[PDB]
Amino acid sequence: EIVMTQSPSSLSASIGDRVTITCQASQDISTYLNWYQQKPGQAPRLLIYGASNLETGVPSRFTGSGYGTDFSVTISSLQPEDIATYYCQQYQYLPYTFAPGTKVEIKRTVAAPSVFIFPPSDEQLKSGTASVVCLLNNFYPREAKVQWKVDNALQSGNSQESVTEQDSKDSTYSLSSTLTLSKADYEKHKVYACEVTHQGLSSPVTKSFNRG
Amino acid sequence: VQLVQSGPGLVKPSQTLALTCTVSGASINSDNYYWTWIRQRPGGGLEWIGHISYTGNTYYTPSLKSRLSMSLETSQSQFSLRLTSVTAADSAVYFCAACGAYVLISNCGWFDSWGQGTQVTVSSASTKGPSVFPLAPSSKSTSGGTAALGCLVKDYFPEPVTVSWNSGALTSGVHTFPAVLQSSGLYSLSSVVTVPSSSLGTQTYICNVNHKPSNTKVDKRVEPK
Amino acid sequence: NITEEFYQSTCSAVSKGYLSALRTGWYTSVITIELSNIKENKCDAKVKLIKQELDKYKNAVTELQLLMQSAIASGVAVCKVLHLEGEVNKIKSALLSTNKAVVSLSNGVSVLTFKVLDLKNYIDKQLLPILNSCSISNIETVIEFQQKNNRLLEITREFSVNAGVTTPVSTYMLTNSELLSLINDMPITNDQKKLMSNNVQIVRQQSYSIMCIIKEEVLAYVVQLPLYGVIDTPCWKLHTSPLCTTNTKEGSNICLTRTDRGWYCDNAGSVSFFPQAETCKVQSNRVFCDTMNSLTLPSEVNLCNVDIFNPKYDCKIMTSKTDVSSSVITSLGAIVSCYGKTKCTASNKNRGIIKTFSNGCDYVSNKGVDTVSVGNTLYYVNKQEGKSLYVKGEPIINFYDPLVFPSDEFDASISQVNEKINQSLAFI
Repeated sequence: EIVMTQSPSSLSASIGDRVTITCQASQDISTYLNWYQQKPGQAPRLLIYGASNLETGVPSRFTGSGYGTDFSVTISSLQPEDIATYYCQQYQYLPYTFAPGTKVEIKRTVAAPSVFIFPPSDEQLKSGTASVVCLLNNFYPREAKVQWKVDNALQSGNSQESVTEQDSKDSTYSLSSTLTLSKADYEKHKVYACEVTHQGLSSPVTKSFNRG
Repeated sequence: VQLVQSGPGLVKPSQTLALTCTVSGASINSDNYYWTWIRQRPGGGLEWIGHISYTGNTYYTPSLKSRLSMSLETSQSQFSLRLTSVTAADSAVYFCAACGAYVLISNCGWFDSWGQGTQVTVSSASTKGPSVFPLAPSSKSTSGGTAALGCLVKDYFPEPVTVSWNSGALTSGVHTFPAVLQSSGLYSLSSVVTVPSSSLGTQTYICNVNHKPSNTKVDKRVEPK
Repeated sequence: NITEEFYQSTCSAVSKGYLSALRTGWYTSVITIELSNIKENKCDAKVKLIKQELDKYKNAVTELQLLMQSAIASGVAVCKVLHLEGEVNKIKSALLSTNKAVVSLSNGVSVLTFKVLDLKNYIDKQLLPILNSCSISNIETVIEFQQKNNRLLEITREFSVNAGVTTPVSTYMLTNSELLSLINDMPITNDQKKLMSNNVQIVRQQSYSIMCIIKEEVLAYVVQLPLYGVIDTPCWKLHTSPLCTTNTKEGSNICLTRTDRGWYCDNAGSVSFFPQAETCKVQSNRVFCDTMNSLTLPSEVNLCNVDIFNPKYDCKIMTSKTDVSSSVITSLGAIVSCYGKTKCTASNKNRGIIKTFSNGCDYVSNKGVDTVSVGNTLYYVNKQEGKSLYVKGEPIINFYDPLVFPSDEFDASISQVNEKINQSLAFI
């Protein structure tokens, strides 16, 4: 089985930049290398077939190069519609093998997150559990930190985060942190807060509510 | 060529996985067409499973040869895949794909056609429909002109869940997050919309959840206070 | 330069002055045509013509694919190596930036490789960008593809009607310029390079094209070329004809004919004898032969021409009592074996009959002679320039007593005939 190396693992570049991903095969595979583009929730899309040939319907700014063991794909000017993962795949020898991939992020100026906190719905409280959700909306870069304070007591191990993929419209991210408690524990305390730390904030921001 | 996949999302362990792909735009027996199967493990790369030729010749990846089966059903214009003695290591999104060429002198390795994919989860757990709770907007979720709101899709199995807002009329500002696997066996995800705050009380916001693995469709109104 | 001697005593003639070119080995080159993969074809009089050529190209590929479902033992061995995985890829890499390259195969054989036609490059830069605007308004792009594809169609035809093995090697397999440069790069002496270049038509006749593999857009056939490891040694051709007695009473005559007629060439202190005709090709005074169909004889075999009863080599003859008339047309004349009542003459075009043969075995040179007639069979003589020598001598058939002559020996010799004569005389 043929091992495929893709470099780099992930990259970020400004809009309009020249982006180049290289691909290396364990042994010579002639011109039999393809390039695929896969966005979240969708099947892969063939970009380049036969090392260099451009698939019908792909923008002209995609260029393929190489022969044998070393190949590369190049985006002449990076665009918002290119935020995806890129794979190279060989087909000289069966079984066909893919590379691990290359994530592509768009670089932009630092944007501070809009922080919102939601208390549990009364409908959920009947079931026996209580979930508090804290939302960080439209920030860049991706790196952000959220921690919960139930009556000024740092919580640990009862919260789960989730991050969106980079929005192609404004190149930002969103995050959702969910603090899960039982109804009994939830009604013993009064103040619930999420403390957000981000590079776009001069000092940490806190959103909290009462009546818990 | 158009490809549409049919298959179950949940499969019990040590069973057999049955997927079919229905082809449109070219005969299953047309020249130099190789019907390929590819699977993508969660958070990972792609793995080529095998293909079956327009004549019926089959190549299976050496790893899964003992457990793989592929056949052609020309009358219904579809080809199938069978993986037996499945375990939790076989949970992935299974992709129907096709390679075709006018003149072919090499392996057919370019996949210009794909299906949408089937999310196959292999667990001894049972399917469960989600419980949907509203995330009501208030002063703590208003920042100037716009206010945020959403719904919480909690305690379902298995993936995936489809979330809509106002039957599809509301699409701008919508952010549905990737699901998270909770400490129990079940999943949970959140969907959030940003909305002009002046519109609360005058416009209806309803969260449309569709979970096909359990024939579940839930509508929940999201209202202030 | 070509001379000839006729020996009246044995009714035979030796033509000498020829120079050898003996094929002793084989050189194997791998000739490749780079093909291509065509993803799609979708689309106007000019473009319609292009699509007809594309169909001929696709059909040719399919035919060659279907096709892939001792003199050439070496070529076939090279074809077997090409089927191993990765092997074709090695060639593809060697010929990436050049058309000529030496490639060592996986079994250690170092073969010369030659890309004679690059159809891959032509379709992927010219045609492929155009087949996915459909508007091709100049005639010169059409012409080049028709020219380049026509060769592929004929190569495919040849392999298709020869079960993958062709001879002579056509100019479709290897053009004159391609062949000439292949010869130039061969591991041979300048004398060998010169001989092959001045006789390219003979080289083609002694070569094989062996269809090998179509895999990974490469069509490859092996062209197996002769190696002439023996050059400029003397060669001679022995012609023989029946020698009979001429008694009046029919059926009372006995006959003798020297066997082993054919070409002889000096080779490494011995003489190479090629018993089956057509294996030698004569151009001018150079004679090209193939050593697999020869015997190696002591050089004393030559004595049968000067002294057929010598005690050192047992000259081969056949015997019979069938005194029929015939002629053997030689390099520089004609032997006439005229018996019974046959009228045998030699004539010139304009002068007419110039020699009338008497009963016996006789000879006439090609100087002033155009045809020879024996009975109702007209023979045209070869008119090449060269001097002949008539060596007079008593026909040796007169030295045998007809009462003890063995007329039923086909494969025989003087000593065997002597032995049998001795046995019949003992019982008398």
